[PDB]
Amino acid sequence: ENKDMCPICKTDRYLSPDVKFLVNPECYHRICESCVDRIFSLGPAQCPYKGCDKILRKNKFKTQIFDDVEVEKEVDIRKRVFNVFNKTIDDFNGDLVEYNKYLEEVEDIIYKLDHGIDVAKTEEKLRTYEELNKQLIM
Amino acid sequence: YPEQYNYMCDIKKTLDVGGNSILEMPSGTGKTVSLLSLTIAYQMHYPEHRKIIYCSRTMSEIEKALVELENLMDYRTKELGYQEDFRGLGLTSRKNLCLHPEVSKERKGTVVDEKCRRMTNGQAKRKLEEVELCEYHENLYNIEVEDYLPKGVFSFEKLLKYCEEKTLCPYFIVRRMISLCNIIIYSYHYLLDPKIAERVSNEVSKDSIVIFDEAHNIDNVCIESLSLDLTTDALRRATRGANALDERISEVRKVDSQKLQDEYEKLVQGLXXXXXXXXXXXXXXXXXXXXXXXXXXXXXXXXXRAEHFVSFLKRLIEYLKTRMKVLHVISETPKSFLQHLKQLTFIERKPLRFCSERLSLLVRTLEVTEVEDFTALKDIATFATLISTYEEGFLLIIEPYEIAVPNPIMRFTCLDASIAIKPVFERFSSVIITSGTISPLDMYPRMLNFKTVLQKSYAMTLAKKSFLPMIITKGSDQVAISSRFEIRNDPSIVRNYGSMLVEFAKITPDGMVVFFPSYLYMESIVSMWQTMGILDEVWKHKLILVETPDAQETSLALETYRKACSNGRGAILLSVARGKVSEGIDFDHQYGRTVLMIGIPFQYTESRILKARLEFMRENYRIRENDFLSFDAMRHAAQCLGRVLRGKDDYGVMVLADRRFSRKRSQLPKWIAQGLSDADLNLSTDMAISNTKQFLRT
Ligand code: SF4
Ligand SMILES: [Zn+2]
Ligand SMILES: [Zn+2]
Repeated sequence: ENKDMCPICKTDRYLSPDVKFLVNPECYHRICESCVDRIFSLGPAQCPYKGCDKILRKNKFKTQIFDDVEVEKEVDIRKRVFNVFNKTIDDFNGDLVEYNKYLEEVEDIIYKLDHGIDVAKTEEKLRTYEELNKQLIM
Repeated sequence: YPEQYNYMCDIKKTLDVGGNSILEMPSGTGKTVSLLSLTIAYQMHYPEHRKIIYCSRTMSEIEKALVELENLMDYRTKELGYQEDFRGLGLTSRKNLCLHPEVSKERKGTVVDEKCRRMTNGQAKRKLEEVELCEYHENLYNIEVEDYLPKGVFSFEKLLKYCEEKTLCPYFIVRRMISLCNIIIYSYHYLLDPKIAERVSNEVSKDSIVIFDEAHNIDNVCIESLSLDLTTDALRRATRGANALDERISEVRKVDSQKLQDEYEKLVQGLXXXXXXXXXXXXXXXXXXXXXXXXXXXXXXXXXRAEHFVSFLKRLIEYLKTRMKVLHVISETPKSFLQHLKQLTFIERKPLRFCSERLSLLVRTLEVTEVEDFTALKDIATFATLISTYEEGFLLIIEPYEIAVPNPIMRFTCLDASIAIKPVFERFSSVIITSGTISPLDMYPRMLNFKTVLQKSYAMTLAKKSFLPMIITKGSDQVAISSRFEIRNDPSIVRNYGSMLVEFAKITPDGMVVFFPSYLYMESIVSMWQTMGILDEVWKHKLILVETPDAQETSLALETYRKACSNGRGAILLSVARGKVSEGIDFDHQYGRTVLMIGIPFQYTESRILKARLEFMRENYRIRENDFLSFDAMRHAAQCLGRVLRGKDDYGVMVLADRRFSRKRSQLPKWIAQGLSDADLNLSTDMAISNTKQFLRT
């Protein structure tokens, strides 16, 4: 928004907004350049975005064209899990039923991750990610 | 008459041999020929073989075809005294063929079909687990209603009054009577409609004769079948629609999730084919013409439910907002746009099958549907179906930024029109194509490729009753050049032209109709004209078609024209050839005896659409920079020439400015080129010769 993009620099529109506003994937919070640079420059600490406590790491930033945090997280996790599963049980022979069932399972996993449920099934999905990565290494 | 009899023989031989014919009929004397030729051609074979599929461009031609068809019924019932199985079914507008919106709604909008779906859903819901039925229902599918038409003609107005008396609804009568294979009189926007042509194509059951009446705007109708402008507000309606879909997801996931799982199993087991094969009398959504699409085995989002469809739909509309927020000038290739979309997020080329199914699923799970959100979802759904399929000739274009606020627009450019018309040449044969505003008739074998025969008009007699002069010298020959630019130049010269219109209108005060290439000249001469004696002496009042035309305003202007000409007053009708209402009702002195044309017709250039279709037709037929400034203008001028011709018993005069008219043909090619001041005295003599030769030639 034009009124919130940094807890210290929330209204820089009349100060010539020439600085970008980075967002850490472990916070999903907007921080302007001159602030975040000092943040990870003085040490990996948390940002004070409305009392945020999640630690902001050095570098590992991203540019955002803004498609809501829900869809951005669903496409990041969607691409990551899509790379973990790779082309396993997909285009191996040409079947349509088992392929659509496996895609239904993957989309149900992404659904359980974007909903969180009760922080119990998502951990099993993480173990599934470690198992799929172990299968891709072999 | 022998002249029309020749066209009767041509229609006969083309119906008995050819599969399609390009017949050029004279304006004003060729409407009643095919109507009887088709019926007699059906009687000579055996009474019920092929049926009349008459297609017009307006509703006035539909009403004229209905009353002339009634003249055929009376004509065949007054000469033999034997009653036969009558035909004639009037398929008109939904708002004009319904009775309930005139009792409680009091509206004539395009949402009457939604209320009709509310009543139909009320009937289905009172026949299943339980609004009222409607006004009268449950008796519209019986044999008596199926026989009220073959025993007596009840089409349109007679059907409206007959339903108002017999307490019936005409919508289900017409819909149930499309399968009866009567004489259907519908427009071109129904034969090629990505929502209506499917059901009509499934009810007529093919095997008939199609009649393309006034087939000169076929390319315009095929163009109007696509091109939807995305103007930043559809993004907000798509956002609120996605939020409404999320709320509906919370509602169906809150308490009642069994029906969504059962219908989901119906999708996994029987797919879209079973979903559309089980539902009866349910509201449908848009589709890129399934008979032309030919895509079966529609999988429901790789076997997924609704939350994934609204998630990928939110990602899709957000990607659309991302593609609509760019610099200014940018053109898209529909394949490169789909590849870029795949680079942003994988969704494959199957969102078409994912829209046609999920929309029906949501419909099957919705009982209180919001109209704007569902409409926006249908728009995004159509955009998905047309970025997933149909790519040859299709060209996605982004409107440039010109202020940059009023700007984020995205329009899709349609494909080759031959593709859209194609199915009628497999469904049918002996399709007669008649038009009175086609000259030359070679741009239809060229553009739109199809094998056919060419028959030109062979009727031309009594040239003294059809005064056809043209004006070249306007006294200074300076307004004919300044009246050809897109933006007018030298306002004083335009004021002089308007003064020439005042002198010409004063010379011939007997009903004047003026056609303009655009409304810019009208709005420039109507602001401050320095003269008004024509309105104060001979015309009493002037008739101006608004640049934003209104139905009631145009109707009051036409009725005002008929009453003004029926009181011995007359009025100038400042209209645009490119505007609405092309007219076609004449055969009387109430219409303009003299018609004035401001130069030649012009199409708006400097547009991305004209350049896209320009290069497309350049690659197709290589008719670059030559036919788009003479063929379209020739049709637009012929629309004004057709109003002057109204039978040999009547006369008229049409003044065409600009010498460039000599570069194009015209109906009845008998034209003399002279000045306008001389044309004043020439018309002054014609207004007496036309009145003297009548009783002499009779
Ligand atoms: S049944 Fe007839 S009158 Fe009733 S809503 Fe439908 S079209 Fe209108
Ligand atoms: Zn800051
Ligand atoms: Zn944070």
